[PDB]
Amino acid sequence: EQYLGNCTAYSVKGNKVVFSCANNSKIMLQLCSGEVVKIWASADGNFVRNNESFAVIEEDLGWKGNVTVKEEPSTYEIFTEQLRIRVNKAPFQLQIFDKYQKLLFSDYAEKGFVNDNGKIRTNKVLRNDEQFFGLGEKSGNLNRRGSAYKMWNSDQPCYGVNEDPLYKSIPFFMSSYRYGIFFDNTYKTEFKFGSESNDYYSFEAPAGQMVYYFMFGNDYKEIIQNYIALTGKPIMPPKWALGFSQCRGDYTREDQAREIAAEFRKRKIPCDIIYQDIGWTEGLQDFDWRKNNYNNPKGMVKDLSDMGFKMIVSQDPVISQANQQQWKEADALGHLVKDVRTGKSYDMPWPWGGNCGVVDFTKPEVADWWGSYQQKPLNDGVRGFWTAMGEPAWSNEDAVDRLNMKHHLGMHNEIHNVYGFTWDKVVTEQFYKHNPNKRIFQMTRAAYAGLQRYTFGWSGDSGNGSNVLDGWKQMANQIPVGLSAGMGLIPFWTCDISGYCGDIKDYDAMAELYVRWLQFGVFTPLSRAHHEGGNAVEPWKFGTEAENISRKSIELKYKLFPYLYTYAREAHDTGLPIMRALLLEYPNDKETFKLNGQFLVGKELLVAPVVEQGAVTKDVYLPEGEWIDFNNCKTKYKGEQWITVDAPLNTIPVFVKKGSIIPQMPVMQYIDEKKVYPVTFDIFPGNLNKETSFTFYEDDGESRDYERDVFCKTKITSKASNEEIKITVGEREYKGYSPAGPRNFILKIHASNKPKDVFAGGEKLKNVKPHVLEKNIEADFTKINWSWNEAENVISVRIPDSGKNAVITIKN
Ligand SMILES: OC[C@H]1O[C@H](OC[C@H]2O[C@H](OC[C@H]3O[C@H](O)[C@H](O)[C@@H](O)[C@@H]3O)[C@H](O)[C@@H](O)[C@@H]2O)[C@H](O)[C@@H](O)[C@@H]1O
Repeated sequence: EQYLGNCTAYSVKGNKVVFSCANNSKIMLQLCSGEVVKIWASADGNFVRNNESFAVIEEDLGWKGNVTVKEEPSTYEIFTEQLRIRVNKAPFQLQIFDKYQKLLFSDYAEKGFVNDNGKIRTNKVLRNDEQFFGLGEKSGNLNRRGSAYKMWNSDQPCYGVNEDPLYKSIPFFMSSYRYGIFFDNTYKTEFKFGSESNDYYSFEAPAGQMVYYFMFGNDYKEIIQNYIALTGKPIMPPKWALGFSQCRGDYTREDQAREIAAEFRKRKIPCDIIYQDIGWTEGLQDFDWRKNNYNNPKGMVKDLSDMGFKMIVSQDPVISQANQQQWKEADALGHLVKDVRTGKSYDMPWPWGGNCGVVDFTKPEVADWWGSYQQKPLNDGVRGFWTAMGEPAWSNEDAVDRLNMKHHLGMHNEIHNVYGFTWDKVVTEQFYKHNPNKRIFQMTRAAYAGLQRYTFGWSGDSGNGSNVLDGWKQMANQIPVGLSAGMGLIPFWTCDISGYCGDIKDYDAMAELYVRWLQFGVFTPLSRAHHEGGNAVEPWKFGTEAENISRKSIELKYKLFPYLYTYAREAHDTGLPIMRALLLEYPNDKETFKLNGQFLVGKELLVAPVVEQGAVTKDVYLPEGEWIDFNNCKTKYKGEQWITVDAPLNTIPVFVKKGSIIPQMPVMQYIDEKKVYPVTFDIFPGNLNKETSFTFYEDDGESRDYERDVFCKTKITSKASNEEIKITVGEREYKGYSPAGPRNFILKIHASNKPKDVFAGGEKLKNVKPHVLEKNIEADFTKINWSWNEAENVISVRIPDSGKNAVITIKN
């Protein structure tokens, strides 16, 4: 095996510096910004790759001018505003320090880059206290330190608590030393975080180029901001995607869709999306509504739409050979992935429809061809897709025959991990082309880094297939799977609520596990119940107790829509997931590295779902601050401690941070059932002299105008001083979208005692009964008054949403 060895010279080309080392080897450092360094180590010095990055869309992160290199007798030095770089000459070693000269990131000995006949590896010093997070949608504990992980998009049904690899490959990790690494290679990469030795960690590939990006941040938020500068801002879903969604393996019929739609509405269980699974289509993959299964598909979609339901349909990436018309068409056009042994279309087995052709979404002409096929259901009013089985399915590491696949852009060993990625990109591109100024809904199984530009995600076929009742630990692991997916830029994520696997032979016995799965599930952005085949898992199937609890779980998510939607926008702007590992908000608190049983939803809410069988309590770690029970709003706790709370079956432990302001809407059966509604702001005043706020984001929820910053925002501020609370409703920040109106705001200030008076500006407001404050809340927009509820300990202040600044002063 070959190392860089001694560096004899350097050359600068603008923001790029190339160091020449032993036997034609070279290494480039490229300053994308003061914080982000592109590093390319090359065994032969040529700096070419078979394919340019599929993930990186921007390398200019604002670096100005040339890289300045200072030569010393035994080292070279490069300074940026945030970094100090030391390059040892003999032998080549790269070391990166922060501006205070603390070491962040160092090559291990002489083995910083290792080449062995095309196998490429990077070895880095591993510090005793260095922890690691990320690598996308992967199982096990949040903290990756001590374990090894592989990138090979795999199809592992009913996967275990530690199964790896899974369906997606996002080679972006973060270190507790406050940098991220994105290893910009699509082959079967492997990451070993001290799993081989305590002295070093490594990342490697069997082929391709050693190209990786070092992304410094002063915290994890900055690292993620740097990552989306490189790989793109997340697209937002249509607003209605943040409701509740329902699926089943057999959701492939008009009669059943009509039956289920009616049942949801009759039982007043809110729901926005009815999915259809893969059997909806006449064959793989013609996008024709199966004739026996749908009498009037247009009518169905419209009738469901009139009831507030949107429909999302499945697609697989293959054409069945039995689908003779489409297969022959595809094969004759050269649109199928080839077999290098024959030069002909690769002959792929598939679990349904017989052997198939794998559609080559890396071939440019395939895009418009697929686009025209997939548009058919969209012309009937379907709102998007779930793209399943793009690993491709049935192509795990041991299925070595797949390596014979030859795609337009390369061989399968290179293209496997971007097969689904390039498919998903086509789906979204073609959607944009044929459906003007509309947000796509796409939710995918297989993916690569950068997916956030095109698609959302779900965690595939989870749960226990031998006995559905034994899936508790698998359900529990969906917490860190989802948080890790979030850190890998899947902010719009869900899992199969109930799991995918296991026949439900006894609905009474399954009720507890279902209820807990849904309680967790409603705090995932794309909350979707689904199950294999004919195993019905709608929220009323588990008896009345479970139904009532599940209705309430779902109702809580709907009430929180304006809160959640504000964080959906924040995902677009900053890359931060809605579901946040506590470490993202409390990076200095090392206890957060251990937390696999709880998470933040945005910044204000801490959710700690019960995921243990028979449990009626929950252990919860509270980070810095003070924390209030969001269910009752009365019980308060000090931060930086472990507590145990009562958590019976009907209860989700949720806490609100003291100081928070939470926008909410009334219960509705689907998003926008009421196109205009009063917005309540639940305000939990912070400590004396501490100003807090929430910026309530709104936009049209459907178009791409938000990508051009067409929206409005309303900032609500709270600040307590001596026997006084000031609540400010900020002047509406108008950027080309006017909110639904006219409407009222209700400021709901949580307080121990009824105050003396409440003022709006200089003017004293009228105290009235709760009933009077509530009267004509959706019809009269001229009343400004306040009320007290002693039972709830809440001051309500009614005020029209005029769009103007208003200062509400509460005299304690
Ligand atoms: O011809 C056999 C069969 O074909 C269709 O059903 C296929 C299949 O559909 C569901 O499973 C699809 C499944 O794909 C991946 O695993 C995803 O990850 C899952 O989310 C997704 O549900 C169903 O669950 C299976 O039971 C079913 O075999 C027709 O619909 C069938 O009528 C027909 O028998």
